[PDB]
Amino acid sequence: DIQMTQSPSSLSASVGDRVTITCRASQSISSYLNWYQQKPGKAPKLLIYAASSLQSGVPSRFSGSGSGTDFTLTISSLQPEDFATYYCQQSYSTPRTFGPGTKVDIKR
Amino acid sequence: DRVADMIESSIGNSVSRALTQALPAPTGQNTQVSSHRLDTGEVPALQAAEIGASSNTSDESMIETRCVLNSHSTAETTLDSFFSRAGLVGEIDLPLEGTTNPNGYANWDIDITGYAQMRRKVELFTYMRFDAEFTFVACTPTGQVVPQLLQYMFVPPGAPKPESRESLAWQTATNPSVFVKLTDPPAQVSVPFMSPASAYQWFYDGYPTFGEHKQEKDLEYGACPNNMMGTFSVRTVGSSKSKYALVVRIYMRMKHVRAWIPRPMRNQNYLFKANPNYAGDSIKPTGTSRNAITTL
Amino acid sequence: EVQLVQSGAEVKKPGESLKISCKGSGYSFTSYWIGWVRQMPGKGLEWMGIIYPGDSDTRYSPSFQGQVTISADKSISTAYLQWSSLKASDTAMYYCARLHSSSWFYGMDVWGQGTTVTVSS
Amino acid sequence: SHENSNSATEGSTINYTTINYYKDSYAATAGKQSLKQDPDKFANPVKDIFTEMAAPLK
Amino acid sequence: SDRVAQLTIGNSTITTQEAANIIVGYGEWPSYCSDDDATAVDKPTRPDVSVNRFYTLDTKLWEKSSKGWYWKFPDVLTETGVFGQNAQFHYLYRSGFCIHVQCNASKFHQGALLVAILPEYVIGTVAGGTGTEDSHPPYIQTQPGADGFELQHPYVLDAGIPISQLTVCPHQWINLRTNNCATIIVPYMNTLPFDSALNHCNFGLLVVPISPLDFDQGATPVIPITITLAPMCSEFAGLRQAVTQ
Amino acid sequence: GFPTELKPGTNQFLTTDDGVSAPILPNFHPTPCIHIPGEVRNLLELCQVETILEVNNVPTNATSLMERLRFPVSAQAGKGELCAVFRADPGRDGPWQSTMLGQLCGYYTQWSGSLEVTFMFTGSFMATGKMLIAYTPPGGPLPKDRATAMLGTHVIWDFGLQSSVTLVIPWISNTHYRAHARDGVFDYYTTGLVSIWYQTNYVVPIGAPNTAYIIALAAAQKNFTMKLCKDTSHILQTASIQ
Ligand SMILES: CCCCCCCCCCCCC/C=C/[C@H](O)[C@H](N)CO
Repeated sequence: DIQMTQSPSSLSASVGDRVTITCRASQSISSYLNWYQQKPGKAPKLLIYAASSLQSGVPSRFSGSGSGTDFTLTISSLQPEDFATYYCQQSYSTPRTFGPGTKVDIKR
Repeated sequence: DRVADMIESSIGNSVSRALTQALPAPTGQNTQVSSHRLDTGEVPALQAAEIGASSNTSDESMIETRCVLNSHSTAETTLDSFFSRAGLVGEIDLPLEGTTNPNGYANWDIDITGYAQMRRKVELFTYMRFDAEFTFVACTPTGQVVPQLLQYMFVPPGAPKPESRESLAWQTATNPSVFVKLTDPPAQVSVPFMSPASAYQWFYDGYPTFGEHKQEKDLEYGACPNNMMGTFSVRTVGSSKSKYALVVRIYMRMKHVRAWIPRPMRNQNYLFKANPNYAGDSIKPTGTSRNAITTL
Repeated sequence: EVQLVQSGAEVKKPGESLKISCKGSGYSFTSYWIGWVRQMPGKGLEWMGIIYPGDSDTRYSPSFQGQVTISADKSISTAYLQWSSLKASDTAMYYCARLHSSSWFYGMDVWGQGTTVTVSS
Repeated sequence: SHENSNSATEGSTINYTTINYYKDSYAATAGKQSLKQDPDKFANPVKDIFTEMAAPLK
Repeated sequence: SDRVAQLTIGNSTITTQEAANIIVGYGEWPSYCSDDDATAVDKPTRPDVSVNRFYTLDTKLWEKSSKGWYWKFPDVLTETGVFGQNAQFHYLYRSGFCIHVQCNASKFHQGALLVAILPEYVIGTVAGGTGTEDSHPPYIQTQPGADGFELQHPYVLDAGIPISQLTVCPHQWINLRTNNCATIIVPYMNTLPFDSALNHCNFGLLVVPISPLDFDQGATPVIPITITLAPMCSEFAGLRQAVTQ
Repeated sequence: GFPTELKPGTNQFLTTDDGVSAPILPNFHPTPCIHIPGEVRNLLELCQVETILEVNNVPTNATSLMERLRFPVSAQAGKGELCAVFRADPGRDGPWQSTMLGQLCGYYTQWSGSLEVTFMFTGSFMATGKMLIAYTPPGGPLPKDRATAMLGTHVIWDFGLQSSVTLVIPWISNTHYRAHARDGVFDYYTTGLVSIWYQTNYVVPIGAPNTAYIIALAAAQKNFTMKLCKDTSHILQTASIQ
C-alpha cells in the first residue's frame, strides 16, 4: 500500500496570494498524482491529473508539478473560490490512496 | 584542360538527372488476386514516414483481394480537365452618375486574384504557363440588353492608357481592340502566354527592385512584373455620355495549361488582391470540428 | 451531459443489508471504471474500489474488501455498493465517480451527488 | 499545317489533338492531353528506393 | 545500409548514424544551366569548390512550446563566405541546395519536427488582426537572413495556407525515436534560368514541431536544432561592384 | 451565299465549351519554356501524396490549432480501450478536410478507389505498445468495443524501429463510383468508419513520458480516380476580396 501525505495540513492566505502545497508518496508513482478540490458540503472536483495536466474547465492559475515521490500544487493568484480542501491521490497502484487533505482558509 | 581534376570534372553538366519517369496511366490501376501471407522478414504494412515519402503499401498485401479490371479513366483529372472552364475573373462598372467610372470609361489592371474561386484554383500551383480565352459579357445592372457600342482595348505595359472617353489611345493603331454591341453575343478572344518569363507565378518571394526596403515600400513585396500583363480598358464608343449604366464581366478559360510546384491550398479567407494576407484574429480550422475524438 | 445520480439519503440499522445504486447518463457504461469513495463526517476522502462494468472487473481496497461488494448492471447502466451487514462505522457520504475518459490513471473525472448513509439504533 | 507554332504547350512531352481555324497555334482548341502520370516525383522522391515488402529503414 | 550516411562536398563532411534517407526534391538533381535555356550571353563563373560546401547556420532551441521557424534561401548565405561574396558581386545567381537539419536527443525524449521546403514562400500579415488594413511584412520578416524567423501562426504558416498539407512539398520528419537528422536535396526552382540572390528567395525552409517536444525532469533540457546547407551547381553572372541589397 | 441554318444553342456562352477563339496578337511567339522542376500532368499525382489527417479536430480556438494535428496515446487499463474514431469519407466534412486529397475531392463530385492512412508514432524510443486500427465497411455502426471492431477490416500495429503503419481502406462499395457523403440521403455513399483501439497497452519504463502522440497522414492508392469536376464548397468567401 502506498501512503500519501500532504503538507501543510492547513495554510492560510488572502486573495491574490501564491498558494503552494506538497504531496509526498511512500512509493514512486511516476506521474499519476491527481489533485481534487472539495468545498464544504460539496463533492470533490478534479483539478489536476497526471500531476501536471490541467482538467478542462479549470482556471489557468492552477499548476501541478513533480514526479516520483514529490509533487506540488500551486495557485499563482488565490481567489475567493480557491478557499477549499485540496486532496492528492495516487492512481499508480491499487488501492488508490487519497491524501490526508490540505485546507486553505482566509487569513486574518 | 590538362589537370586530372578538370578532365574528370562534373562542372557544366547541364543535363537534368531525374530519378523518375512519367508512365502512361490512362485508367486506374488494376487489382491482383492475393492470398494470405504467413511469413517473416518482410512487412509491407510497416512504413517509415520519417523518410518523407508516401506509403507504397497496396491492397494486395494488406487484405485478400480479387482480380478487378479497373477501366475508370484518369482523363478528367488532367490540368486542362481542371482549368479549361471559364470563371469570373473581372467585373467593371460604368455607371451613368456615380464615382467609380462616371466618364463612360474604365481601366482594369489585368489580375485574376480578385475572386475567390478562380484564385484558389490557380494558386494550387506556384508556376503556371497557359494561353487564355477571355469572354466579355456586358449588360445593365438589372441585366437588360441595350443597343450600346463598346470598345475593349488591351494596353500592354508601356502603352498610353486612355485618360478619358475621347483620348487618343482609343485610335488603337497597334493596341488590339474589339468593338462590340451589347445586343451581340458576348465577346470572346484568345490571348497567348505573354509573360517575359517561362510561366506565371502567383507567388513571388522577393522584391521587384534593389535598394533599401523600408517600411514605406513594403507593398512592393510579392509584386512580380512578369505577371503584370497590362490593362484592360473599356469605353462607350461616343463623344457624348451613354444612355445606360453598364457592367462588363470578364471570364477567363485557361488552355494548353502547364503547372509546376503544387502547394497547399488556401484555407483562410482572402483579404486583398494579389496578397496572401489573412485575418489574424479569425484563423479558422481547415474543416469542421467535433466535441470528442471518440464520438463522430 | 455526462452525470452520475445516486440513490439518496439512507437511514438503516446496524446489521441490515443495504445496496446503494448510482446510474450514469450522458455517456456509455461498459467503457469506464466507476469506483466508490467514502468520506466519514469530519474526515477526508477514502478510496473504496473501482468497477469496470463491461466484463465486470472489480478492484477493492484492502480496508474495504470483505465488508462491501461493488457490482454493476450494464443493462441499466447502474453501479451498486451492496452491503451484507451494516456496522455502526458505516455512517458517511458515499460518492460514485467515473474515471477519466482518456485513461483510468488520470483520476476520477466525473462525480455524483453523493449518498449519505446513516446506520444507528 | 502551315501556321505559327506559338502555343503554350509547344516543346513538351505531351500529346495534343486540337482544332484551329487561324494561323496562331494558341487560338486552337484545348484538345486532349496524354494521360501520363509521375506519382513518384512527389510521392516517392527518395534517392535510395525501397520496395513494399522491404522495411524502409534497415 | 540506409541509416548511416556521409554527405561530402567541397571541404566539408557530415556523418550521421541515425539518418532516414536523402529526399531529392521533385526527383530532380541540381544541374547547371543549359545553353538552350541560357539567357545571359556572358560566361558564368563556377567557383564550385569554394562555394559548394556545407555552411552551418545558427542554432535554435527546441522547447515544449516552440511554434516553428522559417529561413529563406539563398538569403541565409548572402553574407557567408565565398558564396556570399559571389552573390553580392554578381547580379545573376543559380544553384540547388542540400539542406541538412540536425536535432539529436536521447532515447527517452519524444517529438516530431516537420522539415519542409516551400518554394516561393510569401509571408502574409495579420492584416491588422481583423483583416481590414492591407499591411505588409517588414524586410526583416521576409528576409530574416541566417538567423531565421519564428512563426507566429504555424497552423497557417503565416501565409493563410494549412500546415497539414505542407507535406505536398519536399520534406522529412525528424522523429526523435527514429532519426535525428533530415536531408533534402532541392534543385534550382524558378521561372527564370538565373535570378538575383539579393531580391528573390527561391524557397523557404520551414522547421515546425508537429508533435511537441517532451521529456522527464532530469533529462537534458536543451535540445538544439542546427541548420547546415550546401549550395550545389552554383553559377554566377553579371559581375559588377558588390551590393548588399 | 452557301446555305446554312443556325440551330438552338446559337450565341450562348457555355463556360465549359472547348472552341476556337479569335487571337489578338498575330505572329506572336511566347517566351520559350525552360525546364522547371515539379511539373504536374494529372491531379491524381497530388492525390497519392500523404497529407496530415486531423483526427483530433476537437480544438477550435486559434491558440491551440496545432494540437489538431495529432492525437494522444497513453497507458490504459488493458481493456481494449478506444483511442480514436473518424469517418473514412474523404470528400466529407471532418478530419479529411485538412488533407490535399480532401481538398481536391471538393472539386470533384464522384470518387473511386482505395484510400490509405499512415499512422506515425511520435513517442519515445523506449515506449512500446500495440494498437488495432479497424476499418468498418458501410452499414455497421460505430463499434462499441474492440471485439466488435475486430470483425471488420483491421491491422494490428506494433511500435518498433519502423515508427509508421499503413491501414489501407480498400474500395468496398456497391457502386463503381461514390459521391461525397453527407448527412441525409447521401449518407448512402458513406465509406465506413476507422477506429483505433488499444491492442495490448502503451507501456513505458521509468524516465520516459507517460504519453505520446500519433500523427495520421492520408493519401489515395493508384486505383483512385475522381470524376465530374465542380466548384468546391469546403471554403466559402465572405467580405469580397479587396
Ligand atoms: C481585347 C481585350 C483583350 C484582353 C487581354 C488580356 C490579357 C490577358 C493576359 C493573361 C492574364 C494573366 C493572369 C494574371 C496573373 C495574376 O493575376 C497576377 N498578375 C499575378 O499574381
